Amino acid sequence: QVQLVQSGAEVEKPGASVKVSCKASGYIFTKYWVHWVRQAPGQGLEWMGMIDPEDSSTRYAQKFQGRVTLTWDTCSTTVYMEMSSLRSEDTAIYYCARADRQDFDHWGQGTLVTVSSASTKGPSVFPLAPSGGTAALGCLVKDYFPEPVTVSWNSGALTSGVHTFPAVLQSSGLYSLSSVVTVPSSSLGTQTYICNVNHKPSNTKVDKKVEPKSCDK
Amino acid sequence: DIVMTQTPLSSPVTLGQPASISCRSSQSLLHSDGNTYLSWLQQRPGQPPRLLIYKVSNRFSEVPDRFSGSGAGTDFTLKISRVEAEDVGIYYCMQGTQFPRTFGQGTKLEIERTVAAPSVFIFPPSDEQLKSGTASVVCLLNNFYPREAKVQWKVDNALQSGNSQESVTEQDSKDSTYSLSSTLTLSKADYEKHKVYACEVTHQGLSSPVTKSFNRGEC
Repeated sequence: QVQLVQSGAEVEKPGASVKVSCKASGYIFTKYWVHWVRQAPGQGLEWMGMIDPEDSSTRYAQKFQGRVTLTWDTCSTTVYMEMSSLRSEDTAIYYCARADRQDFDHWGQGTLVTVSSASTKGPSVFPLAPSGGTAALGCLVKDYFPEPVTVSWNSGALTSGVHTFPAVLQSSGLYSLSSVVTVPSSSLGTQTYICNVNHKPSNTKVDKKVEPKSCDK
Repeated sequence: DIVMTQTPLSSPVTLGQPASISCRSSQSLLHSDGNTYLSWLQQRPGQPPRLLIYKVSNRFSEVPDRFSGSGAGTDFTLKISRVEAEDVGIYYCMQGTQFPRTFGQGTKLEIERTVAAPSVFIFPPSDEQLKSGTASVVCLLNNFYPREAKVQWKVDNALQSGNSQESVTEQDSKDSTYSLSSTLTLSKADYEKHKVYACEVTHQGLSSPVTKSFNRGEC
């Protein structure tokens, strides 16, 4: 029941700062150091620093000293990572992780931080309508910036057979992705299928019902 | 700063077959306190890393005994006795003997399984999107193996070029297949001067290329 749950995705211009939260639950918080490590897109893992909630002492890697600040808020049992003077090279997924006797035994889900001067744009969401076998349906999430978007189905009740594809960067500089699921065709007229799309940078939240296209004239 | 170096795997691993991943440090990871702080983490696609092995050879709670770790000093090995579908991902070693904490560059484990033909589905643009002046046509290739696959769009049997983009998922952690989506983008204008929209798929599990198609404005 150790959990670490991080805040949602961020996007900031070069020169700005960001502050990411890591909510801890389910253990004696003062007894374990919490670490931060980041991962640029298709890259490896880079250690940033750590904080002891017992006394709020910190230690940073040299390359982040003076730019990263870790704090511990005991009443909300939350660690915060703030980093200033952001650079393109700071685009990365930022993780918090609990250490136990130096080993990183529990990791948060990661927070994507994008450093960009491009304009934020929320997506449009369009149905991919299904056409004794299997049927495919989905949602098209078109024309957004920056990453990421999340797509769940039936508010998380439907997970089997879901495929949410990597976003493609269009020539417009905006992303588009599709999320599909395969279901029994016999469920089509009876079971309701809804894709829940979230694009935190633009505060876009869309729930789209996806039904067979009516051939009624 | 201690540098950790991993060795890449030279080929995918067949389901059921053993795998070994190696990691070396630029100096000994033996701490003065007597511990050797070498751990192994696995990162499955889209997920955070998860701890598998700590202090060279100890299995973290709930890690199956098919995983084991060995080594000493500067040379370490993670071993999977029989690789399972859920083992796909990237494996990282990390040292915790000195600050800064440092990681190896990762070793990618891909799964080799039997050929699987894709199920193919074509989706017309929605009416809502057409109102906006653009038509996206989507072709879905579902659960296939191996990854190599060719998708060719045809409009009134004319081969399309330069107006589609595709995306492929990471290898599935349950059946070790891939899925692929291809999007053909036309203006409402260009879309509405043609009738037959086809997606033709070539892949090793298809005896001959498979085409899925629709006619604009038909049931």
